[PDB]
Amino acid sequence: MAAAVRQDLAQLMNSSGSHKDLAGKYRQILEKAIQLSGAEQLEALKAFVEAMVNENVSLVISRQLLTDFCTHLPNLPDSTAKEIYHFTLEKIQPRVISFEEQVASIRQHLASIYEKEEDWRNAAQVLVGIPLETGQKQYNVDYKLETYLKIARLYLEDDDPVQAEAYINRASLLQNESTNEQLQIHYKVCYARVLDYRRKFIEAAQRYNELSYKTIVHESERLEALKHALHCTILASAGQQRSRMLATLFKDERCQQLAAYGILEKMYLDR
Amino acid sequence: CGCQFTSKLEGMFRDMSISNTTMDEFRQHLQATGVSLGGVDLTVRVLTTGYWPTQSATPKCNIPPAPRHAFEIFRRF
Amino acid sequence: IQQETDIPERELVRALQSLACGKPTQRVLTKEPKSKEIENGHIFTVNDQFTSKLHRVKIQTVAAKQGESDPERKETR
Amino acid sequence: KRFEVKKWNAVALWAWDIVVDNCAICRNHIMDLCIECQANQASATSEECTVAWGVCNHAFHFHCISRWLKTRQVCPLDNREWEFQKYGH
Ligand SMILES: [Zn+2]
Ligand SMILES: [Zn+2]
Ligand SMILES: [Zn+2]
Repeated sequence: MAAAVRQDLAQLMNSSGSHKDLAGKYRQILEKAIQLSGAEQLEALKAFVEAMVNENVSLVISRQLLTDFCTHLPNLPDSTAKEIYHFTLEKIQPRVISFEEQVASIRQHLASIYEKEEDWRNAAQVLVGIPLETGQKQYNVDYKLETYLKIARLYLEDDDPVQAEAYINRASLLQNESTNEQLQIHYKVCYARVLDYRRKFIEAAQRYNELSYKTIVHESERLEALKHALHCTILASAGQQRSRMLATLFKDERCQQLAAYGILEKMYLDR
Repeated sequence: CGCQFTSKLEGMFRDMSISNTTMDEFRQHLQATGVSLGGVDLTVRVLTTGYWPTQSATPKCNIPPAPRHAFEIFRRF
Repeated sequence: IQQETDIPERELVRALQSLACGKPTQRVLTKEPKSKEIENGHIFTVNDQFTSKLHRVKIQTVAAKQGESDPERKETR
Repeated sequence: KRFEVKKWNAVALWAWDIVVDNCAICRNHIMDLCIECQANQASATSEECTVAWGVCNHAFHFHCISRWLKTRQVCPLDNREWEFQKYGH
């Protein structure tokens, strides 16, 4: 019955009336399409997306119905609703400058959904597509930080962090603007992870050690971060800076709890 | 003057030079056609922000569809 | 024009009033509520205006007097 | 239609890219210290070594260009005279 839904949308497009009445009628049509299933639901929603992006349709009807469309979609399972995500993302290009909140929401939903199917490759590329630089929709510094942090974390799990270097940067570039301490802590953990990955084992150990003496970080995470500091310190380049870090790590009693406690104990005590 | 605001006037002139070079360069590419979406009469100018002072807030209003395709060609090109 | 356009601030009115408010007998955008101040629920129409038989007729409401007023004069000082 | 657009004379503005992932004077990173400073501590006093921005929108460490500006003065990535437009990022 997707053809009937498309016919109703085409007739409603040429109808004249108040904005509230048209929005309610479009919402009812959207609900009827959602009640469908299989290919019929897919085609009905495809026509709904095509109608919203259409020039004649009001932007208010366009932005909100697409938003209300995006609210019902996470209910539909990990299936045919993702080919329309690529379809809907592709369709938004004439009004991509008019509104980009829905584009960001779809990309955020798609990135997490790709994250579900052990796919940090495509999740990264989709989330890069977000134009955080634009600024007319001033994404709150936390949101830009959260997005850039997610791209770096996705790239870290995929290990192609030539771009994640440039992405931990743009996270850092707007980092000294944000407020959320937990987001800042989540940033420093990811930033220390980036340092650990590339070559900066000595710098990651410094960052991990700085994050080790915190309070809001979970005690298990604090032990894990310190364990990351200990491993990075052992793996770093043997020098004056690394010797000082070994001396610093020979102070924590939760270093002693770790299995590598013996390793640096022989190490710093010159064996 | 020497190495002063005359240099600001230098950049002002460079922008006019780039505007006309891109003008004829875009003329050649609209002649090629083939994949031209908004193939109507366009006279697009290119300037640099380093020397032109703040004109306004540079708003982000909407654009009519036929100019949108014309703008999409130039930005892509 | 303010809800389905994503229009900027008061600068919209100056652009909008250029066709209706303070217009000679060459109006290209007329309205029923004839008044100086701008309302909200006022309808726009169009007039033929045969007096403006000019083929490439232009509405040069902008650049009425290039005079460098004080507010920009003080800030640039 | 009643009104159709025939001509358009829009003006397009553009700005340079920076590729903020590594500066060219020392090749360490845009942040995370320079070759003349190495570690974070050892008489840094909140790390008095930040990123400097020129009028040409290039970015390097403050100390790296300082050693560059004493010998030459020509911003090795362009031929602008490298004015000083920002301090830090
Ligand atoms: Zn550098
Ligand atoms: Zn330094
Ligand atoms: Zn430069």
